[PDB]
Amino acid sequence: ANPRQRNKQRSGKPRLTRRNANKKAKAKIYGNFVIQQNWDKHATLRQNYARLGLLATPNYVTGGVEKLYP
Amino acid sequence: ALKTFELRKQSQENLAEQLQELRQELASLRVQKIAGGSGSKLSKIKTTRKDIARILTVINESNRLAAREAYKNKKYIPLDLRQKKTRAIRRALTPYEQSRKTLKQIKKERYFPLRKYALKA
Amino acid sequence: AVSEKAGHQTSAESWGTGRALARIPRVGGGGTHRSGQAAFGNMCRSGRMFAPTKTWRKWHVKVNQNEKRYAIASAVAASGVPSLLLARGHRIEEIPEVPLVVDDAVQSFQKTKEAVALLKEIKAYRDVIKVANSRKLRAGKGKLRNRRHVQRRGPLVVFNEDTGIVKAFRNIPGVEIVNVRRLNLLQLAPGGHLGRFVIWTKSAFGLL
Amino acid sequence: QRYVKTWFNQPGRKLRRRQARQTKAAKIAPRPVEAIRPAVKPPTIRYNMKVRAGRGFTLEELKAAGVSRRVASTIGIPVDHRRRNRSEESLQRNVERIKVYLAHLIVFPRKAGQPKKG
Amino acid sequence: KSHTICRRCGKRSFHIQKSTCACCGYPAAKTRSYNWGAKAKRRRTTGTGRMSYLKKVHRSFKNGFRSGKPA
Amino acid sequence: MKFSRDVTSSRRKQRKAHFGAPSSVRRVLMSAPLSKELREQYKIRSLPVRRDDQITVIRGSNKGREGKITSVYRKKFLLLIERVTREKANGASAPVGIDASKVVITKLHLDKDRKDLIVRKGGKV
RNA sequence: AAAACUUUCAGCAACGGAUCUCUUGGCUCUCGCAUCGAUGAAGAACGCAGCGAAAUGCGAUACGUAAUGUGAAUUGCAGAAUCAUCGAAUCUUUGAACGCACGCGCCUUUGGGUUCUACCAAAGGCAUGCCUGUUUGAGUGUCAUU
RNA sequence: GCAGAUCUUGGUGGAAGUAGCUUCAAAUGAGAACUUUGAAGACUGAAGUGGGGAAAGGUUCCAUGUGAACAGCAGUUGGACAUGGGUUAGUCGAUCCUAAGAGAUAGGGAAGCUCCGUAUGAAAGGCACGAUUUUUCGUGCCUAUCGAGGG
RNA sequence: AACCAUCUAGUAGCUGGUUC
RNA sequence: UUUCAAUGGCCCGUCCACGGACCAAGGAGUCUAGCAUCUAUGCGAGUGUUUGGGUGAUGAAAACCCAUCCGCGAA
RNA sequence: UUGACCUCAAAUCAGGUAGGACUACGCGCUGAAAAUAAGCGCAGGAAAAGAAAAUAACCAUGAUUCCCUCAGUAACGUGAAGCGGGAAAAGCUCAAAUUUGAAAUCUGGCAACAUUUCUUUUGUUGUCCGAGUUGUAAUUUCAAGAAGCUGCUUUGAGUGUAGACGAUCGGUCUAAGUUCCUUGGAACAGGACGUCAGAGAGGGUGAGAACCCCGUCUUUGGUCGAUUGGAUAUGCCAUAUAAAGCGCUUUCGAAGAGUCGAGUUGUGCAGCUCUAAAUGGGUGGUCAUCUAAAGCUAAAUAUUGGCGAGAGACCGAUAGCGAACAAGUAGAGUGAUCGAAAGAUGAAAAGAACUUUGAAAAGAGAGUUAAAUAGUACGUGAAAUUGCUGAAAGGGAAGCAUUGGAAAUCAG
Ligand SMILES: [Zn+2]
Repeated sequence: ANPRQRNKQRSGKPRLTRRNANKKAKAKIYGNFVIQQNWDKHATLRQNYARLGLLATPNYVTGGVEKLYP
Repeated sequence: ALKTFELRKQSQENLAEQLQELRQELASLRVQKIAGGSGSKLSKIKTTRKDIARILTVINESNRLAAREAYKNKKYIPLDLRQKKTRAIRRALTPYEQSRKTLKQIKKERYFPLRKYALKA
Repeated sequence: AVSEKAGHQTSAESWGTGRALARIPRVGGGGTHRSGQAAFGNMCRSGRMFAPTKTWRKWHVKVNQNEKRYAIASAVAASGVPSLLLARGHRIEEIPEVPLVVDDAVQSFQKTKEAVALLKEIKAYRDVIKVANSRKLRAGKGKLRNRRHVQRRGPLVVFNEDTGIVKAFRNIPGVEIVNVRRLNLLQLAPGGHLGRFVIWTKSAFGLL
Repeated sequence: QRYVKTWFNQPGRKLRRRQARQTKAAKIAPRPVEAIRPAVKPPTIRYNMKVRAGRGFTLEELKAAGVSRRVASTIGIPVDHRRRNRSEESLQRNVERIKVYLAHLIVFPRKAGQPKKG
Repeated sequence: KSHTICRRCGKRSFHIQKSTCACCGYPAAKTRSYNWGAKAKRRRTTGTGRMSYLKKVHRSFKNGFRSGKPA
Repeated sequence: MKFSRDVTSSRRKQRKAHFGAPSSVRRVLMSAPLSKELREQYKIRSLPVRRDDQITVIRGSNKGREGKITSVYRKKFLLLIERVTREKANGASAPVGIDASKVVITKLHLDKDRKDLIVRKGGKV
């Protein structure tokens, strides 16, 4: 609508298409090599920390927990 | 269509004259158009008009590379040769200057840096 | 919502009463086809619409969490009445029994041939064929709006753990796979009409 | 009833913050996402019967617990130069908060500086 | 006549007697554009011309303003 | 189902992209299938068309005809094949274009630029 | 009670552009990112294709040049591409606009002419406010020198 | 969800075909009351319906072709469009100057866009001399700018 | 004083219309 | 359906007056916050998850789960 | 006679920097008929705020911002804040104390040596000039701290190599009918027979295409790059004659002025008049709490603008942006400003050869096509409105209603 965006609508120059979006942008782990091997690129960080035996936080979790089995 | 790799290994005055030649036919080629010419000659105007551009590009690349080498390792070099990123990028603190710390701040992170630890469970 | 800057831009005010013309704001200037023409009112061409649509409508509706859970339990129970399944529209006259449970080895599938193979053995494949032949182009403006096609609803596969069951059953037209722990109403009661045909893996049933 | 704040970005703010949590700890894996906070008493008559997380452990809490101010911020124990223990109850509740922390902590060794001579 | 061609904005708004264009206020170093004139802003603002340099910059940002030659 | 946020399934944006494709991208939208004997001894399924390639028209009113392509008319997504033509009123012969998906390829124009591609796309030569 | 004229009905034709179906456009939401300029920006004016007036691109290297990528076109007629990519360049007159004005000068170097103490051309220069430094200074400012 | 809003936008009627708005011969041309030539007769009667300029306009100038839009009629017509051509300066003007004034600067106001100020408590422009003077300059003199009748 | 775009969909106790 | 005869029938809206040449499309009690009543649903001395945290691989702005508080009621 | 300085100049002096634009969100200032609009100044990807001259009256809390709650409460129709729940968390730097057994500090010139998004970037080393004692470094920041004594525990502003691991830019690889029968100009349709599916999203192709084509899934990945983030292993240098934490004290503890504040005036701040102190001063309820008049700082937070994406119970050409099209365009006004209308031949121009009449425009034959009831005045083509044809009625109204005849037409 703006003249600026009308310029490249009536222009012939191709856009600067930048391909960025990733559903579930779960950031992969660097830093410690031990954890990076035994990370689960699908499961969440609070699951992975509890899987390894690492306290994700020392302070109480301000919401619910995950209970999959009775 | 003069190949650029052939041109760029020539000499300066050799390129200067070929440019001098390249004006003549293009000057003559337009003269035949106003006086009437054939399709092949009319198409040849465009090819020569790019062939002037190819030679002139080669001269400048040679001329500026001479300045770049002649000015290599000097404190001040011509503005047309320096970085042209952005006025704000050029006036911002260099990483060396942003990295600078007081001697007190070098003792703090020397004897007491951030540790790597782990909470068991 | 329409633009809140719509109708507001083009300038005009009332010409005055007693000139054999209605008193609408009529654009000024000259030499253009637009001049001397009215706007600002829903009744004029290129005129602001009456009560322009706002974005702070009430789009989402709060529901008591308990009646949400009552609804799921009711729709799950209706999923186990064969008669309610037939009115919902599921061709399950040859289904072995209701609720249709399957072995737990189904949760580890790896190919859509296996998925289709199993469905044919339990005679639920009459329902995948129904939702395949019904595939019709949409009627109306919906197809102009990334809603190109419509079709029916197939059997609802419910599992307990995912290891490849979803990746096998998902491409079949009509079939939907849902974890037992996150049972959804839009799939236990499409359109609000009860009794969708469900298929329970052995563990998923034991976890109800 | 002029300019309105409409919350259509509430579900996307929920994930933006989840990804920020994911991005953060992935940079500092072995260590927890958050620091340890003390347990403090709210400052009122409607709330003094409850316990809630503080801002950090005072100078005396760390001194008795066995960490100095400089090495307590490295291993992730925030300090609170404002707060102070007016009674022995708060001292003991938070001294033994750091005691369980220092027991569950694995401080990895760093790189030393060894000059060729003395 | 009362207005001739302004040199900065090209419109014949340059009042000879005041020696100041009504459209853009030349020769003040700034440009005349008021907020109540929102249409007047859009008629002239960035984007109604070539933008030969900003298109250069926006193109060169994607790769990080690199300088040099490919290996 | 496109599980990616990377690609658009908007109809509006897919038609704009098709009809705003540059020649270096139209060159891919103009692919053609390979005939059975070509397909099995090159282990490749299709190929973008190239001038001088020999094709046979599969579908249309010119069904079953063969010929050599004269020019892959890329602006309007058409292929002009030799000795297939329509007769104008005055007596001129203006060839009509067939679409690259309605023709099959029975003979290629092998070049060292094409040979690398064939082994590039999981083939053999 | 004939024909015309007027009116109504039907058929055809005209006028007109409704309805329907469409739709590279709008609007609304969400998401990601931070990048203009004295190294001349935004904007303005002129100009360029074999045949272009618009629009696009571009700057006397003018619908482009170099580089890399793809691998045979362009199309309306008469190592390609009215291609992509973009780390190299070119970027006319202007514009904060900057030698002075809206044409006239000064400064340093270089060149030309079958004309050389004349003439001409060319390239590079000359805005203001401020900061660090430099050199040249001013002062019945302060003071020293047997 | 429309019969109305002196409704909006577009189309369309009646009113209405209503109100209304020099002559001869010859040649060209498919076509002559409006074209061309000759022929007579008129009109303007030098304060021209004449011939030139200034601003202004911008190509309207000229050639050729056309008769789609313009033409209160028509045209074989035009300032119409189509297609080309045309303005040559040492001596003619501008560029050179100032007038009334505008007016940057030195300054001073102003929260500020800005304002005042131009002779103003401004260090505000160069000339000559000399065996070369400690091989480090000594001595002596004088006190903006735009703007059209001037050339 | 006039004009221009805004404030602005300014102000209504009133006029006119308000669809099966 | 068209016409004919017999009988009948003042031009519509509005408040005489004002509007109406004809036609097609457009065109006016809408969205939203608070309160009040009524009916329905869920629960019941309780009740309300959607500020947040968890979780969701298949439409992940949906669904699903929950800690501390807090609102109203319980004098 | 010669020189130190102090202040002030000049230079096309060496090197630099400022201006203008955009302005959705930021911070000011000014300000109407709401601390609003308009005006003015100024920034950044965020800005601002920010490590208490803070609350509270407790079993006390502990920078800032933001959300919920507090709460339509308190105070005076306006309209709080603390506490409470959350999101995020990170702290710090100067001035004021003698380095006095050593200005330990820094800009610049030149000379080298490396490094590089980079011949474009960035430094180190030496060396000379200066800056600076009217104060540049080290040390200290009230949470303290310094100086001693003590005895335990610690240490790189390095540089190569190597591999793993994330981040970006570009290139690159991808399953299965185009098999028969009828319809049609066209098979993408109907039926038959099959396949693929981690792919049955969407689009293209002469009509509804998972299997013709591009893609989609695989991909939360293989591959060749090109730059890079931070760790790990290992090599080479290293100023350690040092620097730092914590016990202890027979020692000391500097703390911001025309500012706080009092009087008055303009709407907490500001102007004028006057003008402080050191257990002092500020703010609360004699106690409590904070320690102003100097400084910096991520994240959570805002985002109608910018660069891109992905959507939608949205609009569908009088709608939706003013603009689906050569739209801020034609155009209008001296000017500021204003500012439109206009989408669709067909699968493919195959845009109507040729003859004939006409000066031309065109017509009539033909011809193209599935179709010219598609001929560019081009999809469909309504109503008003008009022309002809046929029927009917009409003597200063018509229109309509009920009942039947006449003619027309339909059914069962
Ligand atoms: Zn101007």
